[PDB]
Formats: sequence, C-alpha cells, structure tokens
Amino acid sequence: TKLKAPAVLAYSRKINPTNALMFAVNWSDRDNTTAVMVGTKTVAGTQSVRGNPNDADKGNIQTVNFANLPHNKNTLLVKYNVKFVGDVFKAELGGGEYSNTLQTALENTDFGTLAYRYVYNIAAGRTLWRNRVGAESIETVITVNDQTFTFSDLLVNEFDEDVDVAEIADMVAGVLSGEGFVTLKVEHYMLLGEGSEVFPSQEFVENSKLSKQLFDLNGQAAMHDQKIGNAIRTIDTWYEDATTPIAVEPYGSVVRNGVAYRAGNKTDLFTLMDGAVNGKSLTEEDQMFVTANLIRGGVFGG
Amino acid sequence: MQKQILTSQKRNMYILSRCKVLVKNGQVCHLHEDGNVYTVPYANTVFIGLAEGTSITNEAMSMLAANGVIVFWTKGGGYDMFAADIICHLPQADYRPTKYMQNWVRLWLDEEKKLSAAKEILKMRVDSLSTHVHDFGVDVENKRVSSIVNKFDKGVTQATSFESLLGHEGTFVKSLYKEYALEYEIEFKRDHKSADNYNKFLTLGNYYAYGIARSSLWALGIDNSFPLLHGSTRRGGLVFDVADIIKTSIILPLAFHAADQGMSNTEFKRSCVAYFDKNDILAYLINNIKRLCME
Amino acid sequence: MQKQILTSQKRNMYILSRCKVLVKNGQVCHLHEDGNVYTVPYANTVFIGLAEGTSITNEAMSMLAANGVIVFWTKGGGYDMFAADIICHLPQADYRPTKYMQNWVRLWLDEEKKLSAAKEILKMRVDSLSTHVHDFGVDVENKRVSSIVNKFDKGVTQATSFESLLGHEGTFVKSLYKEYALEYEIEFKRDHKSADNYNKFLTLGNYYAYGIARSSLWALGIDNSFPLLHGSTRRGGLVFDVADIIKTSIILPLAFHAADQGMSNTEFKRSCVAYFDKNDILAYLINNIKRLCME
Amino acid sequence: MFIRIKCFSKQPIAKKVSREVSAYLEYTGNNTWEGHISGQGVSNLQTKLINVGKGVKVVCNYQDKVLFAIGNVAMSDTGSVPKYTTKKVYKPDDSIFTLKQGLVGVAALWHDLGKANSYFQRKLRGECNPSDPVRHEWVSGVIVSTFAKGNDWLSDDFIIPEVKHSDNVFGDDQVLNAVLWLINTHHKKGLVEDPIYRATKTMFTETLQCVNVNGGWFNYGDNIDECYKIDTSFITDTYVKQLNRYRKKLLATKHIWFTLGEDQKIAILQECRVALMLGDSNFSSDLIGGDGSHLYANLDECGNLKQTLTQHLLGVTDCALKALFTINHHKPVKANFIPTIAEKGEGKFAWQNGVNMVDSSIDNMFCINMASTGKGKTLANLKLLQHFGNVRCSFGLGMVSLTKQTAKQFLDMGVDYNSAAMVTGFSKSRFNLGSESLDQDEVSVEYWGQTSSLSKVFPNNNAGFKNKKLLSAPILVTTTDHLVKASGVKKGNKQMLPYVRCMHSDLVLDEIDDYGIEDMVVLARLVYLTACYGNKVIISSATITPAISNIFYEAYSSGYKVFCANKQTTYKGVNVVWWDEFGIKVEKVTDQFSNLNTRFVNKRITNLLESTPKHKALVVDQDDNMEAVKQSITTLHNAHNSGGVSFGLIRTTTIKDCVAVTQELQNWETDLSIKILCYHSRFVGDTKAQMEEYLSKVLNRKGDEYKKFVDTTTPTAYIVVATPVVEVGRDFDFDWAIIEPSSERSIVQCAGRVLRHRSSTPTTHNIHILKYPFKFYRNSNICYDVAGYESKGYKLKSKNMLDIYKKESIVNSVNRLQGDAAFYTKSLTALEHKVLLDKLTTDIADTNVFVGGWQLTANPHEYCKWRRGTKNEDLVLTDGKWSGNVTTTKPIQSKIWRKWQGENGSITVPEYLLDKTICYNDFYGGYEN
Amino acid sequence: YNTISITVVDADDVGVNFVVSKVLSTLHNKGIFNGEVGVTFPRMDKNVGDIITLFSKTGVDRKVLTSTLNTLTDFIHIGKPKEADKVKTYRKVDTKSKGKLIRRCIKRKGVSAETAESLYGNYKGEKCKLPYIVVNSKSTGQRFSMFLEECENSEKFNSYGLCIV
DNA sequence: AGCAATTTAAATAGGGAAGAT
DNA sequence: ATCTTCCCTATTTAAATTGCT
Ligand SMILES: [Mn+2]
Ligand SMILES: [Mn+2]
Repeated sequence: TKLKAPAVLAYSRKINPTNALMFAVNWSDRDNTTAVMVGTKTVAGTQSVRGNPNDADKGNIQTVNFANLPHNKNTLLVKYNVKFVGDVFKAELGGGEYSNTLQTALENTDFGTLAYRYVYNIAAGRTLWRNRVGAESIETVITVNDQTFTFSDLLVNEFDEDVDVAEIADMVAGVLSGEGFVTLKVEHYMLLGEGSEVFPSQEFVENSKLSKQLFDLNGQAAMHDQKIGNAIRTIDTWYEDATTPIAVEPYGSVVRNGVAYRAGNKTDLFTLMDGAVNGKSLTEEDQMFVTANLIRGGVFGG
Repeated sequence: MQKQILTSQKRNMYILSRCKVLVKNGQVCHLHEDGNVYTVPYANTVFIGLAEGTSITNEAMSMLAANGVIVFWTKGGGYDMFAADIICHLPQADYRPTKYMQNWVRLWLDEEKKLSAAKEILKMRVDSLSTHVHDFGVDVENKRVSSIVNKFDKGVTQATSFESLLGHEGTFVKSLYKEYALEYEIEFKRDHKSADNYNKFLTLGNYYAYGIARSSLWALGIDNSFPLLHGSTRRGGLVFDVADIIKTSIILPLAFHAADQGMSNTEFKRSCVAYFDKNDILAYLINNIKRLCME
Repeated sequence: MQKQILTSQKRNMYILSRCKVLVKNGQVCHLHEDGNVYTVPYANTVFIGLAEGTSITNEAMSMLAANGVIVFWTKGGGYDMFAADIICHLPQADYRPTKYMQNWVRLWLDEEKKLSAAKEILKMRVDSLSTHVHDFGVDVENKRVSSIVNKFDKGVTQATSFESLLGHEGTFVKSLYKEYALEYEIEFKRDHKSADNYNKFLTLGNYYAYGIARSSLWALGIDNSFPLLHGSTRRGGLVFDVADIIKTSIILPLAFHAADQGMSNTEFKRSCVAYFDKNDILAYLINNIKRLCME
Repeated sequence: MFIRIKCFSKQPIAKKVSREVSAYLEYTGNNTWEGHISGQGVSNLQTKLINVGKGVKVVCNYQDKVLFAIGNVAMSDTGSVPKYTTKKVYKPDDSIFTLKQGLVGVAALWHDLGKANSYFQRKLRGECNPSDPVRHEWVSGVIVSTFAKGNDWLSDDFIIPEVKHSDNVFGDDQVLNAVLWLINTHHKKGLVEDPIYRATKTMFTETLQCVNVNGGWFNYGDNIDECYKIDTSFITDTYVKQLNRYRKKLLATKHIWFTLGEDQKIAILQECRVALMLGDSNFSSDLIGGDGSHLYANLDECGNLKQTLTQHLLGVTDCALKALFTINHHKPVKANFIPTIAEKGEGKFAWQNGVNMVDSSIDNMFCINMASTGKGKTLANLKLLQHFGNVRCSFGLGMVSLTKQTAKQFLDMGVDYNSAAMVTGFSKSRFNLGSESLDQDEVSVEYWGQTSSLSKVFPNNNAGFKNKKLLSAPILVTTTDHLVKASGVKKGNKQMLPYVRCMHSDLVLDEIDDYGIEDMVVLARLVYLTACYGNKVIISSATITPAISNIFYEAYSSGYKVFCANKQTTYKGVNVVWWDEFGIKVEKVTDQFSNLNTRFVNKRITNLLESTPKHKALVVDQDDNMEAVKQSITTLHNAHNSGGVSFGLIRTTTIKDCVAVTQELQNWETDLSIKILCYHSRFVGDTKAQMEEYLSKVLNRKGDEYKKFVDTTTPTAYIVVATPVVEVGRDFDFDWAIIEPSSERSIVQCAGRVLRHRSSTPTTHNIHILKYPFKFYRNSNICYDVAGYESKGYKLKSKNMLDIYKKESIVNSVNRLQGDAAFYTKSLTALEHKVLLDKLTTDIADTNVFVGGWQLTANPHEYCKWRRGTKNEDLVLTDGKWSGNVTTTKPIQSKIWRKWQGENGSITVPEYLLDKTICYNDFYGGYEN
Repeated sequence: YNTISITVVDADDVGVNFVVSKVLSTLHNKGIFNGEVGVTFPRMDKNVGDIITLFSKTGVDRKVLTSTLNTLTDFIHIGKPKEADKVKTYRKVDTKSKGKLIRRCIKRKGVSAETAESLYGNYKGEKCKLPYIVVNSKSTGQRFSMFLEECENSEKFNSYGLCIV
C-alpha cells in the first residue's frame, strides 16, 4: 500500500492535432480553396502606460491584424488532421511502478464513450469557437483510412446518437484501448456569409505590444494546435455540478471563467490516480476522466 | 372542512379539518364546530387524516380502526403527516408486513434489482415531468427540455453503477434548475442557506414533497428507511427518492412561479395542496410504487 | 435546535384515563371531566396512553410526535384470551437511523437467521431475570426458578422450529405465572377480562411494556410489522416480543406486588416509572437490540 | 437524576417559563415542578429557561443541594424559600464603601474639568491637532489642585480659579492625593522613568509626589497657555448640588481613611479607578442626545457636538456610582452543582477525596496542588471548588490547546455550556475534519450561559460575544491573558472587565511554572488581586519551587489582609490547602508558612522516592553534542525498544538548533531506520495543527491504538526533534528522550514525556542528557539563557554538566521541589532556585510582586510586561504564496516520516530574523540559510 | 408593453458578450427592429448582460424570432412573451477621436489640414466607460464598439433597438 | 382549537403609622 | 423593641373576550 506517486511522472499527448489552416470556398464550389489572408490595418494613437508617464507624448504606431472572408467566397473551410495514438497508459517520463498499476486499474475503461465524445467534439464543431457562431450552415467532412463521413446538424453541447460519429469512434477506441494510431483529416465548411469576418486563434501579446495577433502559418490565417486539442478533450461532463462539457484538465480548471470545477473537492485527477494505485473502487466516469487525462498527458509529480 | 383524496383509484383518503370526531348513535361522526355534524362512509374508506382544530376520541378511534379505517395525523391539506400506524393486511385478525413492503425489501436486497429499480424511479421522474404539465411553467416538449430529458434517459439506460446514476442526478437536477432560471431571467443556484425567495420557496416545496412522499410510502406499508439512490446512512433516503419524482416536475415550477409573483407562504401552501388535489399526485405516487414493486 | 433529547434517556411515562388531551398556552396537558388540567412534560415523555373516555387533539399529537413521544390507545382487545389490537401512532416525521432497519431486515428475511435471533431473544428474558432482580416477591436464584429456566434454555437450544418455540413459550409463561402465584399465595389465571387485581395490573403492565417496546423500536426505527416470532396465538407484531422480554423480569413481579399491597392504580403507574427509570430498562432494551443488530 | 424546580417569578414571564419547565418536568402544583430528567435534559432546560427572557426566578434542587439558581434569587443560605422578604437588613458602619462612594463621586464630578480649555473645544470642533499638548485629565487635576491650594477643597463653594501649568499636582493630604490620582488616571496611569524614584518610592503619597506631567500627559507642549485658559460654565443647579452632596459624603467618611493601611489604600483606589472608568465608558458609549451647548465633552460617530460637559460629568458620576454599587453588592451567578464530581474518586483518582478533609465553610482558601500529571489535577480543582458550595471560578491556563483539553474534560465529565465558557481570544481556524456528526469532540464557543447583572454598568451593555463570555461566566475556562489585565493596563479601559471578573470569582491557575518570570510575577499580582476580595486561589503545579509557592502564598496573604481589614474583620490567617496525589493538609497559616510547606514537600518527596524510578538520566561524556545525539540514539534504541520499534524525543532549545539536529540525523549513515519529525513552533497554521493531532494520536500509549498510526511491523526508530513546545502542555509518551540542557525544569518536564502513560520501570537508562547546550559553541560566556534561567546576572562558573549536574540521576520533581540557594554558580538546580527567589521576592521594587505604591503608577505594566517577547512580525502564507522575505525551500528527504503540507496560516518571525530570509519549508519551518 | 426574452446560454467557449453582439447583429440583419421594437438589458452593471429583451408594442411572437435566430440556437434560450408596464430603455451614444472631427473640419469649414490640427490640438479625446457591444456594421465595412446608456423612453426606435432623440 | 393580543380586575406583597405588651 | 393591626400603595396574577390561523 501507500504507493506514492513519482516526481518525474508524465504522460505524452495522445490526441495530436495539426494547426487548423483556414481557406475560403463556396458552398457548391468546394474544390476551389483560396487561402484566407490575415490583413493588417494601422491605427494611430498615443501610448498610455502606468510605468512611463514621460513617454505618453509621442509614439506607439500600432498595426492590428484582422481576418475576413473575401467578398466572392461565403464559406470558411478549416482543415486539420487529428492524430489519435494508442498506449495512453505508457508514461514517457514516469516509469512503471505507478504507471503499470494505472494500466491495470484503467483496463476496464470504456474507451468507446471516450472516443465517441472525442469524435463528436471533432465533428459537431467544438473546434470552431467563434466562427461557428452565426453560421447558417455547418458541415464537417472526416476522412479516415479512405472513408468519408459527412455531418450537418449535430448540436455540440450534448453528445447525441448518430451512427456516423459512432462508426469512426469504433476505430478510434480500438486505437486508444490498444496499440497504434489513426488519423482523421477534418475539414469544416461553415457558410457564414459573403465577406463575413473569421476568427483565427490569438498569439499572446504583452500588456502593451499590439492589440491582437492572429495565428499565421506562412501568411495564412490558422488556429493553434493546442487550441484544437482543448476542443477535442472538452468531454468532461462527470465532475460534480456538471452543466456543460469542459476541457479535461488535471484539476478540471477553466482559465476564462475564473473557477476550477474539480479542484479542491476530491475529484481531481491526482487523488483518483492515487486511489487507483491504492486500489479503491472507482466508478466508470472518473476512471474515464483519468484515462482522458492520460490521453491528454502532462507531468503529474510532487 | 372535509376533503377527499384517492390512492389506488377509489376515493379512500379522507382529510378532516375543524371537526371534533366522536360517536353518535353507534356511528363515527365529526362536528365541524364551525357548523354541523357529518357521518363518515365506511365501505369506501381506509385512510382518515385529521388537520388543525380536530380532536378524535378513544371510542371513535376504536370503531374506526375496528372497521379497517386507519388513522393518521397531519398538517393541513393532508400532505405532511407526522403520526400514523403501520399498514398491515387487515388491522383486526392479522399483523404481517404489506406485500408492497415485502416486495420492496427483496428488491432492496438484490443489488441488481436495486440498480434496476433505481433506474425505474429515475425514469418516472422524467415521466412526471411530462404528465404534470404546468400552464405557467415551461413547455416540456421544447428543444432544450427534451434534450435534457433524452440526455437523462440515455445516461440512466447506459448506467451500470450507482455513482454514475448520482452524477446523472446532479446534472439533470441542475440542468432543470438552470433552465428554469433561464426562463425567469435570474442567476439562480440551489443553496439551502440562501435567503432569496426562489431558494427558500424551493426548500419549502421540497419539504411538502417530502411530506406527500411520506404519505405515499406509508399508505402501502413501506418505511422510508430504504433508499434506492441515496446512501444507506442517509436518514429517510427513500422519502427523498420518492419526492424526487415530483420535485423537478411539480415542486420546481410551483416554487419558481410563486417566487416570480413573490407572494407569502400560506397561499403557496394553498397552491401546492390545490395542485396535489386536482391532478391526484399522491395517487400517481401510489401507482408509481405499485408498478415499482410488483414488476 | 439542539440534541432534542435522546429517546433512551427520556424518563416520563403515562397512560391517561378519562380526560381529553389538549394544549394550553404552549404545553400539552390533559383535562379531566371535573375541570382539572394537568400538564404533560412532552419533552421528557416516553409514551402516553389513552384509556376509555379519552380524546387527544391534533396539535397535541403533533407536539408529542415532533418531540418524539409514541402514542397508543389502550382499548381494542375483544377476544377471550388475547390482548387483541392496540392502535399506535409512530412519529415518522423524524427521519430515522437506517442501517439498524437494514440489519433487522437481513436477519428477518433469512429464515435460519430469524431462528437464530429467536433463540437469543428467548434467552434474553432469561438474562433479564438474572439482571433485574426485585427486592420483593421471589428470589430469582432459587432452585425452582433456576430449574425451569434451565429446562427452558435446554429446550430452546435444541429447538429447530417456530412452533416448538411457541410451545416452549407457553410452558415458560405457565411456569413463571404460576410460581409467582405460589409465592403470593393466590390462584392465578391470566384473563384480560377479569376483575381480579393481579389480572388488570398485568394488563396495565401490558400497556406499559407495549409503550416501552414501541419507544425502543422507534428509537432505532424498527417497525412492529416485522415479527421474528409468529404464530396463530402469537400475532401482535414485534411488540409482542420486545414487550414480553420484560414481563417476568419487570412487570409481572411488579404487578403481583402492586396487587398484593393493594392501593390504587396510580402507585402502579409510578412504580413502573420508578423501575423503568432507575434500572434504565428502556436504554437496556435499546442496547440489547443494538448488540442484536450488528452481530 | 431527580430534580425539583421552584419558581417565584412575577408578571407574564412567570407563565412563559412555565411552558418550558412543564415541557420537561411534571407539575406538582403551586408553581412547583418535580421529576426525573437526564443530565442533558437539565441542560436543555437551562438553555431554554435562560434564553426565554429577563426576570426568570427559578431555583432547582438536585436531591437537597441546589442545582441552579436563575437570577439573583437569594433562595438558600440555610433553608430554602423565604417569606416576608423586605429591606434594611444590616446597615453597618460600612465606612470603606462610603469611602469608595465619596472618592468616586468627588473625582467623577472633577474627572473632565480639563476639557473646558479652548484647545479641547477646537479639538472637538476640529481645527487643531486632535492630540492635546497636556491631556485633559491632567488639566482637571491642575484645576482641583489649584482649588485645593487656594480654598479649603472639602467644604467651600467651588469656583474654578485661574490655573497655570503645574509639573506636579500631588501634595501631602492623603485624601486629596487620592482624588487627584483618580482624576489624573481615569484614562491612563502615570509612568515614572526615574531610576532613583523606581528604586526607593514605596508609600502612597511618597510615590504619588513623583508622578509628574512628563509621564505621558505632556505630549508636545506648545499651546499650554490656551490649554489652561478655562471657562466656568459648569456652575448650574444639579451639578453644584451633586458636587456638594458627594464632597460632604467624603468629608464625613474620610476619618476612616487614615485608619487604613497602605495595602488597603492601594486596593481601594484600584477599585475606585475601575468603577470610575466603568462609569466614564458607560456614559461615553451611549448617546444621550440632549445638550445645553457652549461646552462639550465627547463626539459621536458623525463628529457632531454632543454630551455637553455638565451633563457629561453628571452622567459619568451616576454611572460610576451605580457601577460601584453593583460591583460592591453583587451575589454573582455561580455554576451548576455538577453531580459527576461529588462522588468518590476510584483507583488513581482516590486522592481526590482529600476535599473531604477540607472545611466547606471557609471564606478563603489557598490551594497548592502539587499532584503529578495524569492524576486528574483540573478535576480535583473543580472538586475543591465544589466542596465549598456552588462553583464560580476562572480556570486560567496557558496555551489555547490546554484550555481546549480542560474544556473537553469539563464537557465529558459533567459541565455543560450553561456553566462553562471556553475563551480563546484569537479565533483560530483549526477545524475538525473527517466526520462532523461522529466527532464527539472539538469544544466550541457558544455559551448559552446566563448574563450577569454587571453588564448594565459596563460600556454599551458590555460588548458582543467575547466580553459577555468573560464577565457573565460562572466557570471561565480561559487563556490566562484574559485575566492578567485585571492588575492594570497602560492605555484604555481593558482593566475593568478582568477586574470585575476576578472580583466575584475564584482563580484557578494550573501549571504556573511554564510561565515566564515576569509572567509569574503578574500572575501572583492577579492572585493578590483575587485574594483582595475573598476569592480562593487554586495553584496546581507539581514541580513547584518553594520560592514560587511562598511568593504566591504571600500574595494571597496580603490580599486576604486587604479583604479582612476591608470588612473590619480580624485576620485569622489563610486556609492553606497543600495537596498532592498522596494526601492533603489544611492549615490556618498566618505565619510560619515555610516550615509547613517544606515539611509537606519533604513528605511528598518521601512518597515519591520509595516508588520505582521511572526516569533514569545519564549525562553523556561525549563533548560534541551532534555525535552525542547519534550515539545516544543508537544506545537507547538498542536498550529501550518495543520489539525493535522505539520512540525518541530529541529535546533541543531553539529552532535552528532543531533543524541542525534534524539535518545531521537525516544525513547520518547508520543501520538504524531513523524516521525524523520536526516539532518546533515556527509553522504555518495548517502544518502545525496537523503535527499536533498526529503526535497526540501516535504517542498515546494508554492503549495499543497507535500500532495503527505508525508502521510498527518493521523495526523503526521514530524520532521527534522538538524545542520546548513539547515539554509544555503535551500529553506525549516517548520510549526515550535525548535532552539538550537548558534548565532543570526542562529536564523534569521531558522526563514527564517519557513513560507518561506506561508504568514499566526502565532497566538501564531512558534519558541521555547532552554534555553541553549547543550555544556553548556560539557563546561560551552564556549558553543556558535561551529557554532557561541562566542570564547575565546569574552566570554558571562552569558549563559542564558533569560539574553542574549529577552524572547518573533519577530525574523527578524532587530537585525542583527541594530548593537550594547555595552553590548556584556550579549546579543547575540551585541556579534555578536562586533566580526564582531573587525575582519573585517579598519586596515591592517596581517589577516585583508585593507592588505597593506603584499600582497607582503605570510602572508595573510597563517594566513588568506580560508575555514579554521579541518584536515578532508575522510572515503570512496566503494560499501557497508567502508574504515577505520567505522563499520556500526543499527539505532533505532522507528520513522524513511524516510531512504535512500547508497553504494558509502564518509564521511568527522575530524581527532579528526578518533581516534575512526565514526560508520556510514544509518539513522544518524556520531557519538561517 | 408586452416583451420577450433572449438569454445567452452556454457561451463559455466563446464569451457571452460575443454571442450577445451576434444576437444583436442577427436581429438587425433579418429585420425585427423596423422602427418600434426596442432592446433592454436587465443586467448592465459593468457588462452588457446576457439577456436581450424586446418590448414591441404590437407583440413579438416566439416563432418569427426563433426562425430569425436559427444561427444562434445552439447557445440561446427564448422565454415565452411576458408583459411589463415599464421597460428601462437605452440609447446609442457614440465617441469621436481626433481625425474624425478633423475630416469634418476638412469638409464643413473648408480649412486646411494644419489649421484643422491647430483648432483641435488641445481639445477632444473623450473616453466612454459605459457598457457596450461590439457590432459588425455591414453598410460601412468596419467593425466597431457601440455604447449604450439609460435615457427617457422614446416612442420611435432605430434599426438596433435603441431610442431616437 | 390554540393563541395571541389586550383589557379588566382580583388579589399579593410591602412600607409606614399607630397601638398594644 | 417587638409585634400586631390597618391603611395606603401599586405591583402583581387570573380571568375574560376575541380575531386569526
Ligand atoms: Mn476624560
Ligand atoms: Mn468622561
């Protein structure tokens, strides 16, 4: 007993998405993909900072980025490849006095549901935060091992039953429970309207710097890989007072709301893995949450 | 005054207010002292309850319980009872537990039947939501409430353990709480210590649901010491499990409406007792435990 | 709201006769048919009883039940040999401790476990005799009483059926009742419809032990509707086992002493209070059902 | 339990209590109830009988002793229930009460004459500095002294004369000087900086003539001429007649003032000052509203002009007169007759029947309870208090947790919260986890109790929760600092509440040896003040030194002389009750206390010595104490272990010493399985509390429940390195201890932490005393001053413990009990006794214990500071983030057995160590790195 | 005047106010606010709130506006039409910053650029701290911030739900 | 039916004065 | 002085009635 957790214990990320490159298409002209360019407009304004009152007279020529659709294409296309990898129970930096006990404590994990919610967050449009808002038509095409799947009307908040997501979830759960990998090429086509302004992900700027950096690969608007990884693991409906699916965190913590849902109420990942290697009976939902964290990965040492 | 409720189907639950209950001409009668004296039918009655301003005598009590009519003491409306006997087969020539109790207790033993009946009690919470539609309340068949209902049904059906069932309980109850807060334009969280009108009206309605669930469990001879969902150390968990059938369907819209107009507690009592009388909520709980126990 | 007084240390004890029980100005009281109003200490009352010509009201019953006072009605016996039917209002609004009922159910449903509990409870009256020894009447450790309880223990040890338990029950009751009769030099036959003081003092002690037994069972949430000893003659519920654990140890020598010294019934009421209070017979019964439930 | 309650209340309140008392007892008629109830039934009846309102007149009798008495019902002195009650009972030569009335009335009509200067008027209106150059009490004293020098101050018309700046206002007239000291010290006492005056001044006026304006009143002094130009608008009807009637009262009674002794004058003027601040704060708290303008005294919360000075002086006078009347004519509310005390102690408590050898009708009692630990000392103290009748006492104990332990003992034996009041004035956040319903512990702060009649004379109806628990408690289980302020304070009215508390209540001080020397001086000052009003002092200390026991007896004897000559009774002596676990002895001692006390001490020593030796201590020869600790740990594990598992306590002196011993033992290579704990006091709220509960549950050796809190399967050395926080108030039982020597009472106390619960005698040696303290390598001149009575005035000639202690010795209380003044420079015990008689002496000095003449001054509260510590700033951990220069560090992780983490709380760092980083760590708290 | 509620729900992944602003934009672009439907917000303390409240005098039904906000249905909630005798009506307040009025001084007074800087150099630069929304304007192709504050009720409203004059 | 507010009034307690031994 | 009787003296209990739930 009293199997104390290793200080070096970490797990690798098992859902690896690429950067979500963003293109402009039409709804019936889906093959002509023109890359959405981040424009950048200059704004003239004096600097106002707390530490330098002497520098407020002149300076701060700032040039803020923006990204709209072109005025001939009404559909935004978002392309990214989500790579699910198996052996989520292998610790990369941990070892096997604790990670092997985790293997033999989370073998009864229903990966079917875990994978369903992953592919449902892929398909329903959780990966399209501010640009699925106000779109009159949502479409998702998933290409997986030469199989094409079409999704039109999936409400993203609840994980309802559709056999299309389920079909992919099968091979995704077979990867995640076993050994190997699977790759889902996900292209989202959302009809926002003619010249509607799109929403790339944001680089962190300083308190000063410029107003807003949109995410650029080679000049073209895109969204962060870790931001999509936040979308995919947004499956946590099993904490106490669970209203909406949150991103599976080791503490159940969302930064933008200023509260942590699983921290400080004995449902955090660390107490559940210590309970698993000390062998108390877990329910299915918290064990699924622990396996979702191990799929997410991260260093758990102290 | 007097009033009539039903349990199985026959009008048998009779609540007496204001009337001293005595015996005249060898028959049990009652004297609304605020008026006259009326007799009580015997063949169609088994349950008699006594509200405020009411005194029964020993000889009337003996004749009442000697003819199969069993007596309980309650708050006004007959939906919060604090004093009764235990239901047996017949109250004269035998003293054995009720079939319903025995069935319940065997259901209690098998943990698989416990899980199964837990499920059935949760299903009937959703059934109550529908059956008992409110004019002032939200529609149940709209997209958000039906999405919550099918999410709860899919969660209960696919559940294999009790902890997942209680997690689904928490998310269903909050979801209905946040949706009724959504339509009433408030930011409501369920706290029993909270001093606003919505929470304390919900707490009072929960107490009246506990009382009517206690009457429904007592009416079939089943003690409230056998919780389906709640833990084995929770005192009176079965009365909480029975009251959860009507708590999210009847107590919640009545309490939110009565906090919306913001009137006092006595006509909130009157609204709750009137809603229990008109749609026979105690009868539906009786038939609920009927279809729970016999299978 | 504080600890609300635990039931085993409740001390007051009454059976009210020819008085309407009411509430004046805060307290529960009883008003006889001459204008006399005597207050009932409801916070320390274990049980009240209601004889012929008694009539309790609603809020009086509520103040007894919410405080936790079990209330019965003495009349109802209509057979020739049996104390037939006593009607008893349980305070179920206080939600009870649960796992003691679960333990009682797990011993009740298993037939060999009920027989095992039947065994230990039959020798519980034997050890009751040994512990609760009066200063008057017989001495427990004489040759005749020890010989009959030794034959009783030898026969109940080799017993295998509940009808054998009923037969040995009958020989035990005949043996004790007649030995007490011999000591007090009277001829004794137990008839509940007799004018002899050894008999109606025994029926008064039957009512007293009934009230003590429902307060002991309700203090642990145990219903009367689970009789671990049953039969054609023995059909009263669990009260006719936890009530006559303490006949031949407490009540029957006290009833014979009260019928030998021969003042009124009130000295017998007060003597039952004194012996149930000094030796803590209620807490003794509760602790015995405690060591029954977890074994 | 059979009780009987009788009620003699009037009005409809009589009927409202009848509902509750008829809810719990049967009605026997004629407003008398009688019946059987339980222990907690009596409590629920108390709680809902007192809370029902004011005017409840209830007497309860359990068998024939009175259980409780609600209100000031006279009830029973001999018989119970009177009949023709009426007034004019005794009407004596009260004399000293008329003296206190005259002094308080004359001073209270003159206490605020000095607010009439123009500076105080513009201070209240707010166009100058709110701090006066000279305080208004001194200006009023200048007014009264100038009026006395000019006209005859006792029988003349008043008229305020032209006053100037006077450095001193104290003359020779003893009564005038009393009035002047009451006027000047109605806010704060004068402070004398002068060393010759502090050296020599003893008498009443002869010390009071040294109280000048420079002792706090003369703040800055640039507007003195405006501070002494005064208007005379007080000459009205009711003020002049009140001044005349009180001055003539004083005139008629001052003939008994010269027949008083010094001790009387000091105590009477202390009572007068306490009543004067009571009346002044009572009238300053409430808002009277009406005013006659042109002159003002106080300000409201809005700063508006209120309480004009004529009616302010009149209100302070009547409130102080009423304060005096209720504090001098109070039959105070006492505790319940606890029925679980009065029966006989069985087995190891069988000595508690020594109360059946004490007289139950003695007006005074000085208990010296020399019983050893584990015998139930506090229960015996409650038994001794209840032997004289109903209990009214203040259990003043060191530490919060020891008050919690005595409260839990009082709760589970027989005492409810209607009689007990646990007071810890810090609101600590140490909560009980695991199960709130299944706790049956954690004594809390509610006090249903009974509000005393003294709350109406305090400011704004006493206070909220805390002062109601202070004043109105029958039994006040409190930390001691809520009682030592009775002897007096620097600034404010914080003296009055413990003063009026200790006036009508007994004082029970347990383990007074753990306090400091100045702490013990002010505790014996409190003992003297408690004995000044006839209350009984119970001292409960096993390791008492004759010096301490003597000076506490002399303080009680001076107090009982005050009380005897105050009621005009001839002083027969003090009923001294020597007590231990082997016997009791009650003697009427007016003189020769020393021979009787030493004879009882020798009898207790002979009753301790024929018992088996439980603590055999060997002083090690190894010079270096690091490897001495190593070798002693190895030896006492190889000798003293329970099947391979042994518990060791390394008692060291200070915190960096503790972390040095810990960091050496963690890096110490050995075949022994050392498991190290740090147990000093510098720890965060969470971490510290966690250590406490764990240690209390693993070192409990009365049963084998600890086998499940540690790994006793594997042979392991469970070592706890601790500072003197282990030797005070800890119910710990170690297999053996290694002690760094600081004082001999530390040796006796850490012997009391070894085999505290067991009775098995050691074979070879269970204590290994180190050769030197670790301060020898840092300061060879003085090394025992930290946590010891060595100092700069008392230096050991040698620091070797072979020279200053026995090499093999059975350590018990005998060396501390005996008392030796000779050879104090080369033995630790005689060094200890020397200091104890040279600081707690029978003199008045200035920081001494018989203090007379200086009680009038602020000197015993400035130069004798209770809990005199270092500056002490508090670095606070807020949610894992430290406040100041802390820098969390990482411990050695070699042998730590248990380490609890902390996130909140605070650490107490001395200002000396604030310069550098305290470097807080999870294992060991504060150090120098 | 009878009124209807549009409460933004489940907008945590996206700010609540972005959904509120998109609700305003979709209510603008598909008609709704012709001249008589107005908006109000029950929870302006420092944020604009999460409830849009439409108090049209003729009466707003659920069906027309739920067909209008078909794009926001994933995170919207619509209450049944209730009544209110008094609604707390807000209006539009706009900000000007330097060059704005400079171009006005180009086109109204006809003065040169340097003297237009000269008359406005030490002036202007007001800073509105009122609660606001962020609006896509479609006729003028740039996105801006619109400030709302409490004013007396007006009979006529704009195409956005705010008071006129 | 219990209670509460609130009146109404009968009675209980006490203090002062005066008359006895 | 002590004690009793009687007159204030008003303070102190018990009943009575009656909306209110
Ligand atoms: Mn002052
Ligand atoms: Mn003042």
